[PDB]
Amino acid sequence: AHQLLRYLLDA
Amino acid sequence: GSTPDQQTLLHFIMDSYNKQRMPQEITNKILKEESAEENFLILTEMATNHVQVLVEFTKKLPGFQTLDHEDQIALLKGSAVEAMFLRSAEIFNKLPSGHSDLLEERIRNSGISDEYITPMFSFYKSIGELKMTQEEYALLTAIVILSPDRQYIKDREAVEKLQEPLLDVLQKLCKIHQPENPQHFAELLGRLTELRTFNHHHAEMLMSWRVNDHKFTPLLEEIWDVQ
Ligand SMILES: CC(C)c1onc(C[S@@H](O)c2c(Cl)cccc2Cl)c1COc1ccc(/C=C/c2cccc(C(=O)O)c2)c(Cl)c1
Repeated sequence: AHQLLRYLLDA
Repeated sequence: GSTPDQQTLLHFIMDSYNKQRMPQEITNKILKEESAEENFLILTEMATNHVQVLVEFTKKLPGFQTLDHEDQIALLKGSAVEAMFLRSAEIFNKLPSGHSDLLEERIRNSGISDEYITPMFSFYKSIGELKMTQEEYALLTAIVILSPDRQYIKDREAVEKLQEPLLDVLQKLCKIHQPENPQHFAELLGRLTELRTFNHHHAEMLMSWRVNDHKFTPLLEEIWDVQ
């Protein structure tokens, strides 16, 4: 769950 | 008087706050485009964009990145809608890329309930009346983002340690830049609770929209848990 917010937090 | 160790915080936050603006290409649609469907779709496009702004801001909030990965998501999900209310408020109360008149007319005609739209603008006026500074917009946002009392927060103590310093700075400025009225600091925090009433409504509204076959983006479906 929450793949996108993670991706955005790790960019 | 503000300390140098506090002074570094404010500059950092104001620097982070100013380090992201909304694309013209999106805000141009307030001006150019045509329908209640269109108006809604445009608002959705700005909602999606603002989630990204918020994430980039939140990452730069000092001490956030150390927090429990599962807490970090909870803080973003629980605060998104509120930060969006504040950003809009700032724009309508202060903007060149806002288009106050057009944007307001588009919001009014988006197939959104007056039950919700009516109070929204009642809020915008009142927060504008506070004659609020770009520091006061920027610090309140961070404070909101880093509210420990969100749902599903594991380690609430660790958030408070990050939030309180930002309140302590704000109380300083309410005495410095607003000496006449000392209640000014407590007028700002009244919003924190009014902004919370809009969360409660938003989930109810969101359903309303969903059942009206309203389409949202993968990022907004995630931030609000749309199935
Ligand atoms: C799916 C859509 C309809 C939706 O779903 N929930 C919300 C948030 S709510 O509180 C709301 C509604 Cl329903 C209508 C208008 C405003 C808001 Cl905040 C929204 C709309 O969210 C918005 C709408 C407008 C905005 C306008 C943002 C804006 C404007 C000018 C400049 C800049 C800048 O960063 O430079 C940002 C936002 Cl952030 C969020």
